Formats: sequence, structure tokens, C-alpha cells
Amino acid sequence: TGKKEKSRRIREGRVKGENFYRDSKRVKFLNMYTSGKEIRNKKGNLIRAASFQDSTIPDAR
Amino acid sequence: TNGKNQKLNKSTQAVCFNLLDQPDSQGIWATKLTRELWRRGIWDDSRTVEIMTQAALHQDVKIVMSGVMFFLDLNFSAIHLLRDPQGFAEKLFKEHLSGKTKNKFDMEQKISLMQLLSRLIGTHKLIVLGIYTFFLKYLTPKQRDVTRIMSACAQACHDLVPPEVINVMVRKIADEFVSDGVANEVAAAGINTIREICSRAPLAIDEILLQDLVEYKGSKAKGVNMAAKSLIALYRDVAPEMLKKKDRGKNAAMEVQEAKK
Amino acid sequence: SSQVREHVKELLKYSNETKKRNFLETVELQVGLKNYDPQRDKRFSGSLKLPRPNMSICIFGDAFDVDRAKSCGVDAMSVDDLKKLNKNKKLIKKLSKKYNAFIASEVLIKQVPRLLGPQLSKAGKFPTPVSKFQLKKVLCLAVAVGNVLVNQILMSVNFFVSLLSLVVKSSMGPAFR
RNA sequence: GAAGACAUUGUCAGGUGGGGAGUUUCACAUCUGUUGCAGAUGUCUAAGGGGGGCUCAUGGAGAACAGAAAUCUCCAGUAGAACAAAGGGUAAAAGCCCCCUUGAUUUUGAUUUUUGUGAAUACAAACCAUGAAAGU
RNA sequence: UUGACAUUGUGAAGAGACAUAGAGGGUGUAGAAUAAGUGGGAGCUUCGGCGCCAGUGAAAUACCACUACCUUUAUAGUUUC
RNA sequence: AAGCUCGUAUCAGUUUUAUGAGAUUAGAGGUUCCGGGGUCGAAAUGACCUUGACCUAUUCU
Repeated sequence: TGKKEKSRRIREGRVKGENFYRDSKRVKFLNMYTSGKEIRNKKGNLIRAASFQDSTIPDAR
Repeated sequence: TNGKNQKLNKSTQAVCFNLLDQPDSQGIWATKLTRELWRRGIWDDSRTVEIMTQAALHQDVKIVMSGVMFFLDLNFSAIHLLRDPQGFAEKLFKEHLSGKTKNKFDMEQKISLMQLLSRLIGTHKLIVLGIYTFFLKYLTPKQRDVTRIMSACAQACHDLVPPEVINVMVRKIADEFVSDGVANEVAAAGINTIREICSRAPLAIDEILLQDLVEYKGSKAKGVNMAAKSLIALYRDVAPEMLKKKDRGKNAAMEVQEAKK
Repeated sequence: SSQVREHVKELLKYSNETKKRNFLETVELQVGLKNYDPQRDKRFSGSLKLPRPNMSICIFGDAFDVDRAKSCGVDAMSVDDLKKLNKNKKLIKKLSKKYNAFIASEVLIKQVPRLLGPQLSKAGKFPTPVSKFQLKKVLCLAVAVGNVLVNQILMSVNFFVSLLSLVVKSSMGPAFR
């Protein structure tokens, strides 16, 4: 019971992967090594382009 | 823990007293310790507040500041264990700020002394009358961090002081903050620190300048408008006859119409 | 109730058991109740009252007031019956302490703090214009109600609970709860 | 021999337990912290009615101290002023001042926005305010 | 793993607490003195010692009531260890 | 797809006619009485010394 994230957050004071290790800030940094990736549906076509690959021509004024 | 060992506390308060006598710096280890024990709730006693009073009345700056920051921490319950708050404030204002004009404290410490004096005064209905001319040197918008000084000016106002010595203050502020050409923040600060004076001392500015200040209702700047509306709503419930018919808002005017006959 | 009446009756008989200490025994009520903490500012104040305090008041005034209140049997004072007193703190404190209360004209309650400033404001007897039961720091609170009139006791008690054991007493008499 | 009403054994109740199982992946701005912040104080969240009188902004000329701006007088001035910043509407006013009031009141139904309300809208009876009145 | 109950019987000696009945207390400094504090005030008097009027002190002491804390005395019983 | 009130004349991817809708003070100097140095000062709200920020006169709309 003491080894639960609930009890830890209570005794101390969100993102997937916050443990006794690896706070908020650290999880985002470590996810960089993986999820520069390209999302697709089951038939195959772009839902969400990869990071820094948005492919929209902005209004450059 | 179980019971308070008075034989020990009364003994180790005597060493704090006998340290604060040594005028070099050695009362640091009395002040820094008594603050900790007060915060831990171990030394809630009248004998201890005297130690920090003597520290505030000391000559060393880092001891006087320890005492002042203790009595600050909006103040804490230690004020309700003092032996004479009026004489305390009088001795402080006489020794540190005005008396010798030694010019030891910097502005950041003078402001913290002012805060303590005004917050004691407003809370306990004190009368010194030198405060209100000491503020006037520092009540200029060309001065260093005046928003703290003027926020303590109001805190030393009462229902029970001669409003002329506050009229001079209000007419200094009005001459130097809501005059011709002044900026929006400056004028809004002036009006905001005048209305929270008048919330304690209502008959400290007369109708003729009240009207001059409610001029600024529709001021297009959104600081001065929010400020003037506060003064109007303050005198709508207190002395609505000073306001003109245009400002008496549907109930002050009705109360005056029934009570004027 | 008339359980007050049986108390006050043989208090008035105690009136005639240890008769006189060559003065008059005032009547007092001591309030005792719980459930409140005055170290927090839970303050109360009310002055909706009417006695015989062997009336000893000091009115400050002007020419228009001193010859008004030379009748009346009252101690009176000029403005410079006060101006020539500030030089001595214990002198200005002795008059402080002399009188049960203070009053003054509508003109002089702008000038009185420049003269009698530190005193007369913490003492809780500051003057009041002409033409109390403060919960300062304690749970104990006693008030003088009358003299040697059972109505006054209840009259004050309902006001005290209005504001929020009860005891009635005289100068040397016993306590009646 | 040792030990002894404790240990043990039985049932409950807390703790630990990836060793193992299953599973998922509304506002300007003084007063405390993270960085130039989310938070705490206090501080705005707003005078409508119906009668009268009068014209505003700005510019020009002119008057001791008085000047670019202090008060006074005259001329021009369709709004360039104000009415909760480049826009509509308003000039014997929808604006400023003055007089009187507080219809920002109840009852009965009708319409638009909108099936839920609220909002606005007109409509009749009463108590009322206002002006000499029409009328509101 | 730690606690309670049961198994679980026969004896003894001690410590703490409930609960009542009591008993007394207060040095920051000045002040005759060690001032919880508050409110009534100028003697019940064995003494007129004294209380009032006199300093000094935020607060003034006799006399009598209130209701805060602190520390101790005893065990009808109550229990725990 | 199954039908049921009845068989009017109302309708129409159409036409016609009328009619509405910001930065620059170098040049002058005054202050900071919280930034004070300087020979001096038992002692001083000073001779003056600079860092300054301050109130200023300029330019565009």
C-alpha cells in the first residue's frame, strides 16, 4: 500500500510514466528517443504527421 | 513533548537575554532560535516576546531585522502578548527612523519597519502623529518602490485621528500622482491608495477633492475607472451627500430624500 | 423567569445583614460561557445600555459649554485647561485615571489626541461628542448594572446573548448563579 | 533431561511482498511559490423615469500680473464632442445642467429570438411618478 | 512479520491511568515585593497593622466574586500494564 | 414494396408583367534627502569631485 503512486503523491504533494523514478520533466525527455513517429489508420493513410513534418503552408506575413 | 519543562525553558531564555546584552552580534543565536521555537509552538509565552521586543529595540541591524520579521511573521498572535504596543511603536519610530538620522538601514529595511509600525497602529488604534509627516518625504513617484510605502500609509489610518494630518498626506498624493500629465498607473495607484485610506478615515478628504477624483470615472484607461468606481461605492454607503446627484446610485439618493425632510 | 427574583430578594436582604461599609454596594453581573476563542478576532462590541457610579465625569469644553455645565454638578475644563498639561505624563495620566468617563464638545475631538493622545484611548474612556463591553483577550467579562430593579439584570443578559454561568454580585456580597 | 502457561496450533486484523498470477498502456493591478507562473488577498463587474433650459469638440480675435494651458467677452463651428478611441444612430437631443420622483411595482393573457428556460417585444386592469397638456 | 481472542490452568508482588474529593501557586524591568488576569471600589475590622489618598509602572495592591492555566495529596471503586 | 382518401385541377430545375428590398538632448542646469567616494569634518543636511536618474527644450502622425 505504501508502494503505490497514490500513496506516494499523498505523502509528497499528468503524464504516462511518472513513478518514484522519472518525474514529469524526465518522461518527456526520454520519450524524445522514440516518438518522433508517424501515425496512420488501419487501411493506411496519414492521420497525424510526424513531429516537425506538419505539411501545412502557413501565411508568411 | 509530554509537558513543558519550565525549569529548562526559563533557564535557556535567560541566556538569550544575556546574549542580547552583548551588543556586537551575539543575539543572532537568540533571535534565530526563538523564531524557530515559536514556529514549532514550543515557546508560546509572554516571556519570549519580550526577547524579540528587545531585539527590535537593539542597535545591530541583523538583530533588529530578526525582531521585526518575527513580529510580522498581516501580523501574528504575538501582538496579543505585548506589554505596551503604543510605547513599543513610539520607541521604534523615535530610535530607528527619526531620532538621530544615523542612516544605517537601507530602503529595503526601512520599508519593513514602516510595515510593522503601520500594521500595529491600524490594528490597535495608536497615535504618534510623526508617521504622517515622515511618509511625505517618500511619497513621490520618482522614489524607489513607493507602492509598498503607500500601501502602509493607509494601514496607519483610523476613525480616531485628527484628519488634518491625513489631509496633508492626501493633498501631497493628489498633487504628485493625479496631477496634470501623469501616467495611467501613477494616477490609478494614487486613487487606489487614497480610497483605502478613506475606508478607515472617511472624513479625511472633503467633497471638493472627492468630486475632482470622481471626475476620472469614464477615463478610458481601465485602471483609473476601476479606481474611481471604488471611491464612489465607498462614499455611497458612508457619506453620500458629498457625492453629487449623478453618483448617488438609486438607494443612497432614496435614503437621502427621505432623511432630508 | 422569576428565579432571578428569589436571588435578588435575599440579595437585598444581604443588603441588611452586613449593612454598611459607609458606602453603597453597586450591583454587578459576571458572564461565564464557553465555546469562543478571543485570541482569534471574534470581537464583539455593543453599547445599548441605560447605575450610580458616584458620577465623576470630566467634560472638556469652550465658553459655550463650561457655563452650561457649571450647573449639573460636573467637573469641567477649558481647552487651555488641557493645553497647559502635556509637559508631564504622570500628571496627564492622573486625570486619565481619576474620572469614570470622559466627554467633550463637538469641536475638541479633533484636538484631544494631540494633547491627551497616548492615554485616554487604550484606557477605553475616550471622550464622545456633544453640542465598551469589549472581548479583548479573555473569556471573563464583568459589568456593573445597578445599585441598591430586578428588571435591569435580565435586560442586560438578553442583550449579551443577543451579542453572542451567569452570576450576580455586589461590592462584598456573595455569588448567586 | 530441557522448556512451560509463553512458544506452538486455529480464526480474525494491520504491514511488507514483481518471488508469483491476471490485466492495461470574466477583469487592470500592490500582497506567496514555479518560471519571466498556474495559485492568495481586495476590486471592478456600473442611475433608470418624465418636464424644462441650453449647445458640444476645436479654431480665430481680444483683456493687469496671466505665459502654449488659470478666469472673462465676441465670432465661426452638421457634430469633427459626449452617450461603458478609426463604425451606425442622436443637436430647442438619445448630449450637459436644473425641478420632481424611484413604472427596476402587481394581476390577465399575445408575439419573436428561442423542444428547456431566460431575453426582448407589444398588449389590457389596478397602485404610482411626471408635465399645464398632449402623452410617457 | 506484528497485535487480539481461544487452547489456558494454580500463586504473588509492583508501576501508570480513569474520578472523584482536596491543597497551593506565578522574578523581562522599575516598584517595599514573586503583579495570572478581569470587575466591582475606598475597611469586616482580633490589629486599626491596615484598605483610599503617595510614588514607580501597560496594568496597583485591603476587602469579595468571577474563570484561565501550572503543580502536587488520597484511593469507594474503575481499569490497564 | 405493400397499400388507402379520393380524381381535384393544383403543380413546374421554365418564362412574362407590376412592385419592393515611436525615439532624439549633443549643446543648459537641478536633484537622489538611499549610492556615496574626495582634502576636511570631536562635531558639518558643506567648497567641490565624478557614476548617475531625474525636469526639460527636438522630430513624426
